[PDB]
Amino acid sequence: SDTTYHKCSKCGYGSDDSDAYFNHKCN
Amino acid sequence: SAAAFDAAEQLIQVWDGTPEALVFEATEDEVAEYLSAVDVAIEHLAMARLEEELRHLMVRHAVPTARGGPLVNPFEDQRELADAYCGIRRDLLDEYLSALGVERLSIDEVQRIEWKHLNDKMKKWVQAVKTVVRVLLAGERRLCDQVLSVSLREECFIESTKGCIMQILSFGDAVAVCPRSPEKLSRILDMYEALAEVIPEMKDLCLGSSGDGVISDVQANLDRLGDAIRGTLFEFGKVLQLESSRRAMTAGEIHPMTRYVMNYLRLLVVYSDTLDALLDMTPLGKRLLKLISYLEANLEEKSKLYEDSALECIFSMNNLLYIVQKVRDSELGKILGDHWVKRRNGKIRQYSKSYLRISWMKVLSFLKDFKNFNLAFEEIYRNQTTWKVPDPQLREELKISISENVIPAYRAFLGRYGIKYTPEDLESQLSDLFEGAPGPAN
Ligand SMILES: [Zn+2]
Repeated sequence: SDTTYHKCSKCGYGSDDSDAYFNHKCN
Repeated sequence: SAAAFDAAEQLIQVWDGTPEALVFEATEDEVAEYLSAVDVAIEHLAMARLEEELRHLMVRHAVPTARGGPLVNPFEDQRELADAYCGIRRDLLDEYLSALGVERLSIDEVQRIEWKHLNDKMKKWVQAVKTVVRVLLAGERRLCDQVLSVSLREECFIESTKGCIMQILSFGDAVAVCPRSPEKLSRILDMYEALAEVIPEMKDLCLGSSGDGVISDVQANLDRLGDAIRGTLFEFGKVLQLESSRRAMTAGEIHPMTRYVMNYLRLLVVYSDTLDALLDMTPLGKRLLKLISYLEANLEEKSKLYEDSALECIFSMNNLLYIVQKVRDSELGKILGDHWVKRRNGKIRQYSKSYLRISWMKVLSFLKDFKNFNLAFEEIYRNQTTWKVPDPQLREELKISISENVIPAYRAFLGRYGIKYTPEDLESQLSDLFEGAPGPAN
């Protein structure tokens, strides 16, 4: 039940913005 | 005579005694200072070299037509010419590129810079490289051929150029070692495609085999940008496969990922020839197909994030139509083919039929092969009005399909056995559906 439209499997990273998601580095 | 050398020696020492003034700003004067320099060369076959003069006047001639130039050198050889000539060339070309907007960024500076700025620095660089290839390298060949009367000329063009090449190859390396970020794909390709030109242009302008070393560097630089493009596109596919959000799209609207991914793939196709050469239907064809599979596979699981199976369909329809529209309204449709597009239409056709069955079957049960179906209808209208079918044509046809089933069925049921809604009330309430807003009726 995530709260952002984008959510990374590997790292925690989530965002409602695709550009921000697709250029995120896995932390 | 030796007196014709004395007079020649005289005016040289007179001119040597005033380095303030340049010889090439006086009509009758510049004519005389050559005749003296010729007799020096004649006599040998005091140093009276006056090359320190001619070497500085050539410097002060190339820096602020090119006729005084090609006479300074015929008298200069009869080495220090080359080293000087090449220097000023190297300097003036350094300044052209600075003006163009070519920085020499460090690895730390590159890694720290915000994309919006790095974007504009890459944009500037591509423009710079286009200029270097299409204007400068040709211009520097024309100058050497006209100025220098040896074939030395091969050495001079290359030494005049190296500095200019090295300075663009620097920023080539800057982007080559930059962290892989889908943002940058289009720009790296712009840089790759621009830099590729250098070799052809250099192959056409270099007679000898000393231009091979510079061509070697440019190749190694291209090949690294080649690596940077494969890695970037990989990172896109990697980050797409990793995406696992379980937040349901409200109103069953098109997912932002669908917009971003399809915009991205539509832009790749503008680089088919390069991408086909670097990846190993077309190699891009195969990749475009894989990446869109991942998008669909992701969206299918997002369609299961609903209690309502009807909204699952509306969502799958809206998103699968958007995908097909962007494919058909671009060169994407051409690459992955009709059979691909026909199938997706098939799936969209079935998704709509799934909706009409799922949502409108209990409502058509409340009339038989007292009965309060008002709660069924009110509940559908309640929240299916707040739903969205963005495409006007699809939205229109879902409503026409709904009405044509429900309306005549209600005219019969009421018209026979009869007390809240008239058939017109339902027709009007049906027209409020999928408008992404709560309908006026209640
Ligand atoms: Zn991550």
